[PDB]
Amino acid sequence: EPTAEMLTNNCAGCHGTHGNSVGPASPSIAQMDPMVFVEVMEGFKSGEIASTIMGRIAKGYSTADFEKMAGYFKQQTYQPAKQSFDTALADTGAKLHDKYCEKCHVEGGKPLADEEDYHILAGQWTPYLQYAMSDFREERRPMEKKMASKLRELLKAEGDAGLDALFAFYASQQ
Amino acid sequence: AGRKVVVVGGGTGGATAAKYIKLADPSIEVTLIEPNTDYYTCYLSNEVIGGDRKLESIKHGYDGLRAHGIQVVHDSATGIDPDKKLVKTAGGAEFGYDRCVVAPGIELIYDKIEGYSEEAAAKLPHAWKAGEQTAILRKQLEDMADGGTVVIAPPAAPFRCPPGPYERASQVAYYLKAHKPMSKVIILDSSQTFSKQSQFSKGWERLYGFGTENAMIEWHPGPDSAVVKVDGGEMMVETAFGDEFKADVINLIPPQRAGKIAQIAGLTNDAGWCPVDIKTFESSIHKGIHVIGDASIANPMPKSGYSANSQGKVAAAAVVVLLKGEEPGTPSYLNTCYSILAPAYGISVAAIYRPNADGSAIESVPDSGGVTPVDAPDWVLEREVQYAYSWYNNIVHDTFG
Ligand SMILES: *Cc1cc2c(cc1C)nc1c(=O)[nH]c(=O)nc-1n2C[C@@H](O)[C@@H](O)[C@@H](O)COP(=O)(O)OP(=O)(O)OC[C@H]1O[C@@H](n2cnc3c(N)ncnc32)[C@H](O)[C@@H]1O
Ligand code: HEC
Ligand code: HEC
Repeated sequence: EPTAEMLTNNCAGCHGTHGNSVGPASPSIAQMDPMVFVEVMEGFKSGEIASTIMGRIAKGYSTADFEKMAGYFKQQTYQPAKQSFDTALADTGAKLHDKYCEKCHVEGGKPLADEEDYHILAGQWTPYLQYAMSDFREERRPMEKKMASKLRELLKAEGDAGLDALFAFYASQQ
Repeated sequence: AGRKVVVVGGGTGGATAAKYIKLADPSIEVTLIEPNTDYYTCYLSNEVIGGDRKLESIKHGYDGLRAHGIQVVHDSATGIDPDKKLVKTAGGAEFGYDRCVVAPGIELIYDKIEGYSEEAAAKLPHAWKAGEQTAILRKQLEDMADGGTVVIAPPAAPFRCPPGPYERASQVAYYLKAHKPMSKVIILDSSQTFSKQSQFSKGWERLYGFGTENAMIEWHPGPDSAVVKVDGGEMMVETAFGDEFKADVINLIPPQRAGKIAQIAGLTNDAGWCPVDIKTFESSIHKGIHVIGDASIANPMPKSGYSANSQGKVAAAAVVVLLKGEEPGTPSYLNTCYSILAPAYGISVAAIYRPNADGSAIESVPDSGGVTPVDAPDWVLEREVQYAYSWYNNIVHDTFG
């Protein structure tokens, strides 16, 4: 069976050498919580998380390969995607992030290698995160009940301007 | 250790094997022989032809991997003959290699279509290598008279990135609209069916007219319609069933085989492609040379940039560890070829492969891969274009580095 690095070689095509994607829209998957990785990857595989292609990709690997692979991605250092955020909005993002997301999205949603569990969002490519949210609000992706509430009702006390502000803030974190 | 590995060819495949080797253990001096300055991509050139991408965007230097510990000697290889492990190049240099990676690309075979020549290329262009060639075709589409008809002529059998002709027809059709729903793309093909056909047809229906025949693309099947052995600067092509198609811009895409140096060296077989061992890409003909993806026979791995990259890795790893250590291991290879049909409409085919059982035999892992479902929603088609670009930006960075 191939080494973790053999299997991870073949993903450099779409999200960077080591998982750090260059522009403009693929997600960087470099520092990734190995637990979150098999969940997502096996989710992609089952079809429950709507993909454009990762269900096709994922379906050819199996749990242990997702483990070898998450083992492989965990040791890399994530590199923030240098892109343009909104200054006027960078700020408001922070505030709203505390008040609604900070509960689970660890310190600006940064890749904290704080042993286990975290959802990387700082320095991730904005188009992706925009898509990410779309699959949520539209119910294409399973969404945890608290993750929802804060988003689904609460964030929207700000409306879409809210999400804009959040997208600008995660992008400032470079 | 202080080893010399010579890599002949420094395009996607060659470059990938070069850097990843140097990268894999920096004491090996890796010299990369390539006739030229710049690598013009071809995997997103049809967007230049469609008019959305400047030619500037697909040009790329060796400065990256060079300044990474690879000696980029710009020269064409001329001979290679093993035994006394030497490599000679059109100007007097012979480099000794402990192992060599030959990655030459496709030789296009003009002969096969009587009328076409190396010098016909400049007027009736196959932009199946890019650069200059892509510019010619773009000038011709900018120069066409509104009403002008463009024909595109796929070879058949094995060629490089199969959806290529049809994404070109989509990109061209995308542009032609600049000349009023008044123009036409005519594809005279050598095959009954083709890659991502139903998705291509659904796309075409949706965007450029297609069942409508008040439609901007026309697809004419094959072998009949295979544009054979005649075309002339009377601006006519003649298919194998003798019809004459007069068109203002014709793009003939000639049959292809392993690049010339693979033939001089002795690496090609009966088909004119090089037999490799599937685990390490070493040639089944001459030992110590590893040939990668285009010029090599890799079971269902389509001749693509992606496949080149993957194989490049299996090669890089295969030689470096085999080079100075012990028994390399098992690999997994992957491919996905992306096709953008209109700025908002994109499709893809993707696949995962594994050494099926034992020995030479690359077979796709069952139940995986596929191409954008025909019933794909708006978001998928819209997203895929962006993921196509992302794939480009990433793979040209993974590769030259
Ligand atoms: C042209 C085309 C191909 C496509 C494509 C669309 C078009 C119009 N679309 C693709 C896509 O969307 N996705 C892909 O994954 N690939 C696409 N491709 C395929 C194609 O571009 C790749 O297969 C190809 O570029 C990679 O193949 P390769 O690595 O085997 O070869 P190369 O052309 O990249 O470079 C080979 C290299 O060798 C040099 N050379 C030749 N002969 C010598 C000698 N004597 N010594 C030294 N150098 C030598 C040659 O000049 C070239 O640079
Ligand atoms: C391009 C053809 C891809 C290849 C090859 C691989 N991935 Fe991928 N990945 C790609 C895209 C476009 C996306 C977005 C999802 C979609 O299909 O719409 C992703 C995403 C991931 C993720 C999710 C990351 C996140 O932020 O949630 C993971 C876990 C991931 N990809 C892993 C992965 C691995 C391990 C691969 C190599 C075997 C791989 N991908 C290949 C595009 C492509
Ligand atoms: C705690 C529970 C929360 C809260 C309060 C929010 N999120 Fe986050 N989020 C959470 C989980 C467990 C997951 C994984 C998916 C699942 O529910 O099974 C996520 C994921 C995200 C993502 C996608 C990440 C990716 O795969 O790349 C995003 C973009 C995201 N969450 C954003 C986000 C924002 C903006 C929130 C505040 C309104 C928010 N989450 C709250 C768990 C939780």
